[PDB]
Amino acid sequence: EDFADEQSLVGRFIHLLRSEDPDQQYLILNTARKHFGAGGNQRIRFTLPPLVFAAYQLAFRYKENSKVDDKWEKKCQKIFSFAHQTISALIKAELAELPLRLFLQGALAAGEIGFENHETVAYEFMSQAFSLYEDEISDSKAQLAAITLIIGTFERMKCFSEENHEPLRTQCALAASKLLKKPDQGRAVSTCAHLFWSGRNTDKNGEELHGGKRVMECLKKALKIANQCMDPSLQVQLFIEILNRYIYFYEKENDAVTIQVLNQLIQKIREDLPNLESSEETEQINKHFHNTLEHLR
Amino acid sequence: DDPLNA
Amino acid sequence: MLVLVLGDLHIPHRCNSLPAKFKKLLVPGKIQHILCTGNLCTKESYDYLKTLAGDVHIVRGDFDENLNYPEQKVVTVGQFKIGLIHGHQVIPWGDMASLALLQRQFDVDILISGHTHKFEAFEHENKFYINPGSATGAYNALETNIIPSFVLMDIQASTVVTYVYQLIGDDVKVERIEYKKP
Repeated sequence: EDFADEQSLVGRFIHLLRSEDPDQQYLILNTARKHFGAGGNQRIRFTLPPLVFAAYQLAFRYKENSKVDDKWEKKCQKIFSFAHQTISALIKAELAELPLRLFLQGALAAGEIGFENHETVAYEFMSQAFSLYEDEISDSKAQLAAITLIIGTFERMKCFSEENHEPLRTQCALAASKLLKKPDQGRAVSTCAHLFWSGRNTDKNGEELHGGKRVMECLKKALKIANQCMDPSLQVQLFIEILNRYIYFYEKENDAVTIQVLNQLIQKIREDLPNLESSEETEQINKHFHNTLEHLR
Repeated sequence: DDPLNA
Repeated sequence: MLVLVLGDLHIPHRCNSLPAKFKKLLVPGKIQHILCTGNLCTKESYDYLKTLAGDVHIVRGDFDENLNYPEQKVVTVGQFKIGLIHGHQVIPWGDMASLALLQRQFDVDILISGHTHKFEAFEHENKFYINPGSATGAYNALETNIIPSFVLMDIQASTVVTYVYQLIGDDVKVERIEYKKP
């Protein structure tokens, strides 16, 4: 069957390809996609993604042969251009969820390898994932799942200079504060606080940013969205989530998080929590706030 | 001594 | 009661099958429960897991095509309330404080996360945390020396014994970590 036969046709062709030395592996992946590209749209959903991951593995293999092969940085540029074309072939087949996640894996590998002109490759792969998120995704729980991968992937990056880190940093916050629903907005904005704290650029000698004020601006903006929410259950459920987010930075020695901010929120939750329906949902919301208070003690 | 250990 | 903990196979995206010695050990009729962190990423691996045990729990990974899998799951095995989540929702990835934050949310004695593709098993704040790693030893952009590994839990009343299985070269090597509930 076309779906399953193709999933396991490349799966074998990747395990059988590890026998190939790095210089020959590229020559084959190039004829593999030429063979697997003739299948069509509904087919290439399952053959091309393994070739892209085999491309990322190949670029790491060239970095092992760095002191043996001095043309290894040009080869890495050629592979990521191969992956960019292989993932772009999936976009013409009217796909978005999978190519976005493949573009995120490519920016991660490029920043980890460190070949010459890798910051540009990692930026193009990240900006391409944003293009698929903006132009091709519009479902609140699918958007939330897509932007939390972009943020979590961007959080682990450390290869961008400040002139490239700042546009991506403010792009994640802009797209998060503009989600479809208020509860999903509150989660995504509060998740963006890790970008300003534990995100690394190449100007700090590899150190974390620790932007304490910007960390609060997200949480203050996350509480604003929480007030204008839609369900007193979801409203308080978001109030307790943001509370634990303050506790995270509080224990990570963030100066801008003071115990006054915490007590303001536990009292706000104490007021609205009895005003909920008796349900399985609010029983778990009760236990969640009980655990949060038990951790602070 | 894991329970499998074949 | 004994549980199998594994995930992040990434078949066929990054691998094709488990190592030869893993397929020999994993055979039906011997394990009661299976908790999967996600990223299978197809039915071909699901149906293989359903034949290893009757009760199989799977959460959704970042590359799983099946939406029917839940984002997270909390299941009880004996005395231990266990929480299951893939771990791509835990920002920063593999962060300790972010994982304990979720342990407060689920209110679980043991928390299972898997995105790192790195095996971890330890106690923190009198609470236990598992990461089985990639059972296939799949590719990860942030870690270059992936050891194919899974985890077997031996639960008895108020005590759990976790066995980590690792493919180091050709050999399968096992270590043991024990945790008792306070």
